Amino acid sequence: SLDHSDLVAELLKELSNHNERVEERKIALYELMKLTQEESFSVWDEHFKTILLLLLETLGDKEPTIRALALKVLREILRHQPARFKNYAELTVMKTLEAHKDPHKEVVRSAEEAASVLATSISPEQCIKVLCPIIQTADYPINLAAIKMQTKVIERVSKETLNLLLPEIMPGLIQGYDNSESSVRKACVFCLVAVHAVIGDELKPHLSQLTGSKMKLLNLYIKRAQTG
Amino acid sequence: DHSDLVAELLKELSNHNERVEERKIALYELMKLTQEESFSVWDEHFKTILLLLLETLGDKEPTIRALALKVLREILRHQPARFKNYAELTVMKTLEAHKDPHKEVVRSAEEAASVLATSISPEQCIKVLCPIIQTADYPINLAAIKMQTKVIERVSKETLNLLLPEIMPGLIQGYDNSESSVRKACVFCLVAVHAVIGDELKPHLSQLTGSKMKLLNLYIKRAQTG
Amino acid sequence: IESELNSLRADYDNLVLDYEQLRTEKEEMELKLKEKNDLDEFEALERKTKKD
Amino acid sequence: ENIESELNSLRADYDNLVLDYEQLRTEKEEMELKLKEKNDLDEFEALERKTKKDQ
Repeated sequence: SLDHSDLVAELLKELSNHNERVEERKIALYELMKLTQEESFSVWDEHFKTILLLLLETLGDKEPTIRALALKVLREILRHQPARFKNYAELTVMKTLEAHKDPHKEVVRSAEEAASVLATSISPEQCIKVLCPIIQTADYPINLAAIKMQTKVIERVSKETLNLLLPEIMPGLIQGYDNSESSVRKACVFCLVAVHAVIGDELKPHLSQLTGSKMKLLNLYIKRAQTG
Repeated sequence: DHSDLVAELLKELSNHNERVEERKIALYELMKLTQEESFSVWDEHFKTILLLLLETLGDKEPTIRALALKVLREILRHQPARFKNYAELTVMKTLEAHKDPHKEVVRSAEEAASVLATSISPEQCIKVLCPIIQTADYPINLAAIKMQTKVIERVSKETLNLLLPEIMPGLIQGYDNSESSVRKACVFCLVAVHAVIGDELKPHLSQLTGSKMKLLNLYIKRAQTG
Repeated sequence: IESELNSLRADYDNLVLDYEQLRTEKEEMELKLKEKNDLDEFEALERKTKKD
Repeated sequence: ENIESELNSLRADYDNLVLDYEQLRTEKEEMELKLKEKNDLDEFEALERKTKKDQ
């Protein structure tokens, strides 16, 4: 039906058919996406948590097209209702980061887009504190995805705030610079470029644990970022 | 009289770093002689042309270097039996071109090293590539490993066994290389060695870890399904 | 010749459309290749600093 | 006579388009080989990670 309250019940009823009824659930997800674009006041005031939790379980569906679609819907709820994810930051981050290791390109691509909007929708100081333990303990490619997100989020905190968070940010960044994967090391270099861009030379004491060749490589990308 | 024209080619192509367009014509002229039945030229002037074409690989002009590699590729596949006494020199110079900053030179150098795998004697090529593989840095060690994979396919199973004590050290060593492309090139070389000698390869792989043995058997299985 | 002209124009018009399909395919691979370039440039800069 | 000139110009332009397409077809095939090598390499790096986890 078209009645907002009746429609949500039907959407929650249809999308509860996990692993079955693929086309009926795709229609419900496309319908759910339209409600997100409408800025519907009545739908989101009462059913955000219910929709989010059902949408997050959908990311674990056996169907790759169902997963990739829920990641596009999640991207819409993230940038249309960003203030509602306050109490679900860790859950939304860690579920979106797990989608980054799906075997299907269409699923990871849609998750990389959701993780891009997630950097500006989750509170920036709150987003850093979720990403730090993930960065320091996760395996490839989730640690790579979390570092890329932290780079986007570090650009949004003031210089006074970023210095206070450096004792917690720098451990994962120095650790990822020693990572076996070159893509992780570059994301750390580019993250340190963002940290240097904010606090300038004040970052220098934090890099004491860097080798000379990594310090030289890092200074190279700071200069390259400033030259253009 | 082919020789009088060659004298003009040898005179022009000795002008390194100068007369760029005139040497491009001269190098293109040398390439036409390669396609022709000009075997009278090569009986007397091969060494002179090879050394002048190899010295040209150190030219400041990237288009002159990339062109000399194009002419050399033709002399390799039109006069392959003549490189017996110049294998190591031609291999080591062609491998050095693989680290040129300009794509046009490395791309043209990858092609010369491709013809070189089938033009140089395969038994001689393996014995040249082994010390290079074991001691060279990226990407020359990577380039030399790819070449040996193409060359190993051309020796008999009886001949390959004699070269295994000399082939396997660089292959096990390159499996521990920091570069993933070098580790992958070694697996594909071991897949080519396994494809020839079968289960006889097992004692040589004793120094491999379980995870590398598993990865290698994984690519051995993948090679058989084709 | 007039009949020959009409047939040749069709082949030229058909090749233009076919050429567009190849240009769009090649330009997409460039977009995909561009992702690799910034990463492989980093790896090459690492080797150069380690050599020094 | 003007029909002859129209054919004459179109035939030349068609040969130029043929040459441009042939040059582009060889250019596109290089990008395929480069993409395929990178893809098989990233698969190798991914297969390497799985063997380390299981060992």
